[PDB]
Amino acid sequence: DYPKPSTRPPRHN
Amino acid sequence: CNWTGVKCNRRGEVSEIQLKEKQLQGSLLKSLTSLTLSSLQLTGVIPKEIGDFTELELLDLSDNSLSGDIPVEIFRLKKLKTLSLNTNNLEGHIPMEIGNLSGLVELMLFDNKLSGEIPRSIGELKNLQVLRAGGNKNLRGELPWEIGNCENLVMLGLAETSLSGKLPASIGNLKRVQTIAIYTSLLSGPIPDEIGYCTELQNLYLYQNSISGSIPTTIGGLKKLQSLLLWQNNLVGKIPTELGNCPELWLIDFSENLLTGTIPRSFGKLENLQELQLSVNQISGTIPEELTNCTKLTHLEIDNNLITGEIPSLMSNLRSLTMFFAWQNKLTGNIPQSLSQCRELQAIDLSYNSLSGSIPKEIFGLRNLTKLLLLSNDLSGFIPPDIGNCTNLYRLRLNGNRLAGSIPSEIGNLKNLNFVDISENRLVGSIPPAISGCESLEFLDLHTNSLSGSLLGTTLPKSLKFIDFSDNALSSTLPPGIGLLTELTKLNLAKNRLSGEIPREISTCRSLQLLNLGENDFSGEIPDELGQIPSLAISLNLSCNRFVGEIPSRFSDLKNLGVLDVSHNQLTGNLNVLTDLQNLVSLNISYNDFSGDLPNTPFFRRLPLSDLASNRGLYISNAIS
Ligand SMILES: *[C@@H]1O[C@H](CO)[C@@H](O[C@@H]2O[C@H](CO)[C@@H](O)[C@H](O)[C@H]2NC(C)=O)[C@H](O)[C@H]1NC(C)=O
Ligand SMILES: *[C@@H]1O[C@H](CO)[C@@H](O)[C@H](O)[C@H]1NC(C)=O
Ligand SMILES: *[C@@H]1O[C@H](CO)[C@@H](O)[C@H](O)[C@H]1NC(C)=O
Repeated sequence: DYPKPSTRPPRHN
Repeated sequence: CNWTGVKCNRRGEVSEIQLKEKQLQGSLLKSLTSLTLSSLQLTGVIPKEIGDFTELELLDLSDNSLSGDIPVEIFRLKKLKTLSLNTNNLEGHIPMEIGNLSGLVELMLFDNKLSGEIPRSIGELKNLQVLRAGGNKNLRGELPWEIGNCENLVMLGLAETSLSGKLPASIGNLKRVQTIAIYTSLLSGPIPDEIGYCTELQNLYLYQNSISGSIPTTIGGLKKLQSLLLWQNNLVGKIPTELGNCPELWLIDFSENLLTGTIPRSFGKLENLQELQLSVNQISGTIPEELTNCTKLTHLEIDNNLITGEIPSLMSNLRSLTMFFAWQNKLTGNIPQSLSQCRELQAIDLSYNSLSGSIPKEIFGLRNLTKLLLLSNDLSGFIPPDIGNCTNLYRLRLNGNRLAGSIPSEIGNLKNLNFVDISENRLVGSIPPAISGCESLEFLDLHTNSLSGSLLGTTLPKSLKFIDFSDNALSSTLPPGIGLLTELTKLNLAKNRLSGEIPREISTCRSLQLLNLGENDFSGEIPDELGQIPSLAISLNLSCNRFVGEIPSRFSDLKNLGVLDVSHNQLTGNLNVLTDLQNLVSLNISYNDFSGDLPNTPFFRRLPLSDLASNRGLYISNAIS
């Protein structure tokens, strides 16, 4: 499918 | 005609047909009022004879392989309240004649191969409620103005299309619209202010476009607003303080834009906020104390910004906080002890900031914390012994600070700890043998510290993939115990006081791709066994030691070696044993006692001449023709 709504994927060091 | 899947009208003729998940294939009663052929694996075109049932209020063709255009005569059925063509391969433009269906309520075109623009005729559909056409990569053009004429609209989404331009001011007119999803599209321009005129709007998903201008203040007048996802656009300007007037709003993502200004103090008023994501913007100011009134907050991501000040101590007021990322800001003061009262914290990243003082011990009292990333700050003090109290710690990075003293032996209490980086600090004393009790430890970087004493093979967990002890005071000899880390891959001991022979048991480390022994006191002959890890691929640096003798013969077996540096040693003899290594990329033989001829291959003519000059007898030869 087209993907369900999402937040920006979180980034850490 | 009583068959299962058939419904007869009260006048006796066929009314409804229903079929689902019957695993059919191929292509595919003038009173039939509803037709559902769905999950049937059908192919080919929609037969143009679909218009032959003039009584249809519902056509559900969804979830097949059906192909070709949408027969225009499918739009000759004016009793149709529902059209689901979705999850198929249908291509073609959306026919203008679609406007001729006065009674269409729900329209689902999504996940197809469709293309073209959206006809300006959708405005003729006055009872349309759900329009979902997204997941068509070539559906394009501006969103028609006439869309504002669908008065009963509830759901609009065009997500994952090529749709472009600006959302028209027309959107001021949909007063019942709950969800607008246009995300991962070609949209540009500013969000129109008139979107503040949709009273019923709940979710706005515009993320992953290039949207310019600033977030309109009028979004604050949306009393029913819940989710705002604006991430990855060009959005400029200050975050509107009026967003504090949106009581039901539990989710805000502005991540990856150009925003400037302060995190609004009105945010304190937001009782339902679970997640606040501002990452990658130009936002400045201190973190406002009122944000700690946010009781239901789970994720606060404020990282990659200009925020200044101290972490608010009232941060203890958020008891549901799981993830807290402030990295890449300018933050001063202590990491407040009271942060450990958030008992649900899984992850903290405070990296790349100015934080000072010690790391409060209470943080290691966190029972669910798998990630503590404090790297690159001004941190001082000891690493607390309470570090063993932290049961679930997985990824620990303290690197790039001033932390002093020895590494507490309690760190061997941590049975889940995969990754620790304490490099670039002031640490002292020996590496505590208790670390041998970290069952899970695969990555250990201690480089650039004041560490001293003698290494030991019994001090290291056998599961280690990666070890960097470089740039320390470590002395005595490399232990034979080294032969017991069989999963080891990179090993860097460079810039220490280590001495003695290289133990021959290194050959039993079967996984080793990198060995850096550079800059130490090692002596004796490079052992025959060093050529015995066929695995050595990335690098071998023996440079800056006291090694003597000739480059060992088994070296020709390092067929995967791409970099070898033997420079600054007492080595003698020729290099002939190195002349068959075809994958050899970089070779530094300089400052040694080598002599004899090297072939005229393009490799050796690349070696600097001063390189050959620092030796005894090195020169390039010419083969006898
Ligand atoms: C880590 O674990 C230790 C051991 O359970 C905790 O502390 C002791 O702390 C209690 C309560 O503060 C005292 O009554 C004892 O005197 C301490 N015992 C010893 C031998 O030190 C400690 O508080 C925990 N640390 C954290 C930050 O959670
Ligand atoms: C090998 O070690 C020395 C001393 O640490 C270092 O300066 C040199 O760069 C290393 N060789 C390579 C391939 O970089
Ligand atoms: C030897 O050569 C390599 C590659 O040119 C270089 O990076 C390295 O610094 C040199 N070794 C030393 C000890 O200077």
